[PDB]
Amino acid sequence: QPVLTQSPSASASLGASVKLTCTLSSGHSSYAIAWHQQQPEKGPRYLMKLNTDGSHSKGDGIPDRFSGSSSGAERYLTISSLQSEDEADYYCQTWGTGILVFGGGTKLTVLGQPKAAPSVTLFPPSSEELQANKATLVCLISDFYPGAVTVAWKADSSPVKAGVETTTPSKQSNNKYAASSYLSLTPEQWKSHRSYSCQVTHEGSTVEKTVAPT
Amino acid sequence: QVQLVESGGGVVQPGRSLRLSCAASGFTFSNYAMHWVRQAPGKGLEWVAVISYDGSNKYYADSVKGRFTISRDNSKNTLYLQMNSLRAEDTAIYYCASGYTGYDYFVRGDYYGLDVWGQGTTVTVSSASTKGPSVFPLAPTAALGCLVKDYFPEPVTVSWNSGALTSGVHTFPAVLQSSGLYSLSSVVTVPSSSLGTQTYICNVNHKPSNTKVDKRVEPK
Amino acid sequence: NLCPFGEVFNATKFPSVYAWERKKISNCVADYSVLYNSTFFSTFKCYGVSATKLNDLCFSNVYADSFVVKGDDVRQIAPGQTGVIADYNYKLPDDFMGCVLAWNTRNIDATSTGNYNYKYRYLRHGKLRPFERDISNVPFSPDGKPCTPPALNCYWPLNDYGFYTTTGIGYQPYRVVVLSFE
Ligand SMILES: *[C@@H]1O[C@H](CO)[C@@H](O[C@@H]2O[C@H](CO)[C@@H](O)[C@H](O)[C@H]2NC(C)=O)[C@H](O)[C@H]1NC(C)=O
Repeated sequence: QPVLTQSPSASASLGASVKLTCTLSSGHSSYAIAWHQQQPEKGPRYLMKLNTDGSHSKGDGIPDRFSGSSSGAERYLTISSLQSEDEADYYCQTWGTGILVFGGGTKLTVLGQPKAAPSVTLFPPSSEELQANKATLVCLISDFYPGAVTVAWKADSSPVKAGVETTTPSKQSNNKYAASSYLSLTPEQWKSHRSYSCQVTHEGSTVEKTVAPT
Repeated sequence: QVQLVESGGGVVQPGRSLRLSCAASGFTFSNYAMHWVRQAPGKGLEWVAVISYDGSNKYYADSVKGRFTISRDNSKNTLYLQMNSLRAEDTAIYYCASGYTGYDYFVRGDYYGLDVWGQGTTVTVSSASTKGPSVFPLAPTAALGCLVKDYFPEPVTVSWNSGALTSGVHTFPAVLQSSGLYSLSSVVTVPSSSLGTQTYICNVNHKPSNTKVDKRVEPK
Repeated sequence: NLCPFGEVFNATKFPSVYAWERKKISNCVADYSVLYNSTFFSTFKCYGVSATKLNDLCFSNVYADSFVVKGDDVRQIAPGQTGVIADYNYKLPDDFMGCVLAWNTRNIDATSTGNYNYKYRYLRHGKLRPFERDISNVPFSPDGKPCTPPALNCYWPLNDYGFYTTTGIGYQPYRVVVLSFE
């Protein structure tokens, strides 16, 4: 069955334009495809079907800033005069025998607001939680743009991989992003170390917060 | 103006069954092909099954063949997905979809169009029991909040000061731990000098277990 | 008694979409081989029938409807669509049962200089009922009052498509045949 290759991410500034690309596996070089849009927190929406000859059939209600073109084994979605609402996942989809095939999708981020470095507040485990024989560290990240961050924990100075969970970013009621990370420990593990680090890497630059038992 | 509305989603234990439904209005349902598509939490779209206008042709994604079964009642304009022997990898949002029935020269047969999407229904497959959360204070412009720990299943709602407090509130998404239990946090940033004069109480509500918890957050 | 399916897709002359023509096809044996042995149909959509199991359908009558529209207008030849073509020229019913075929005909319906022979109705008072046909050419006025263009609220209701050999794929001419099954 055919396979569709989309680049995992792309971005351009608001008002700019992009050309999302989907490539068919070589054996199905001439297959037609369809484009689907998934905006954040929403269901998918059908954009257009795109043939091997460059011809498209749009759904109803699709703006003219979206056009389809075609070349070799490649298929292109083009969006002009990018708007805030065009930030979304774009899935190309094709047909096999009876069955249908999606690609991985492309997250298109439309930079439409000034850059923003993150706020990092790290909470030691509540005393009420220690009496319950548990210990959790809650590292909250807020007020950044764009929402892409990497989190690394450290016990003293040695990185920790076990007992870590992390949310994927999400926009706040003031159109900025936020994400939380958690590190589970046993009460002994909490007591038997001098410090713990929450290390947040946001576009090369890095914020560091550290707490200690006392 | 066409609409597809799914039902029948929820929580079941692995190896059990579940029937999804899809209500179709606004077009001659018995003439269009019908799909099921699913999205695992934070995964891409994955096509599941398709059924032809009369129900005489059905195709299945490899990962569901033998367990799932697509069907339709044209008299009721309803599409069905019977899921059997459910696995934790079947946890996802399930959409139905419709399309035309076209002839493709590169396949030399039918292809089934997918040009209208439904709203979705959520299916959670877990070996976890219903369980209310533990609520611990994240004691402290300053930030303070609530750690909503180890509940199942979703969702939990968090208001602050019985809803009277909303500016600066941000409730995070849940996290699913290797224990199989969920956790989330709700935080609020407050004026620093309000800590001696105002009271901050987060209201945690978990209907799946009749748990309602009011937790007051004071400074350390 | 061979069906004239060949002649319909064959025809040298096709009508404008507002004056679309219908051929009744009945009491004959059907040969749908023209649909599969001529791999240019960029549009081959069916409703309530299967494009490939098509001659296993025992019809009393088939109706073949022929017309020309530009590419970006082909999407309106489908049930439940809206737009100027679907609402004032050619309207499928919601339970349309048959197929819709369309193919690019630039090499015969476009020119270097412009082909303005094909027209569509862009103004009308009511929407068309399914399979309805309006070949009038009375000047349109919002008030229903007789007028004469150019004048107070007055336009001729048909507009020319302008087909050039050298424009975007969605502005090139497409021949459309609609197959309706009883
Ligand atoms: C396409 O049109 C051609 C004519 O342009 C048709 O050919 C004639 O068809 C009639 C009746 O079927 C015969 O009496 C003639 O012998 C045919 N030949 C010629 C050269 O005119 C043709 O039948 C049409 N399409 C198909 C698929 O048959």
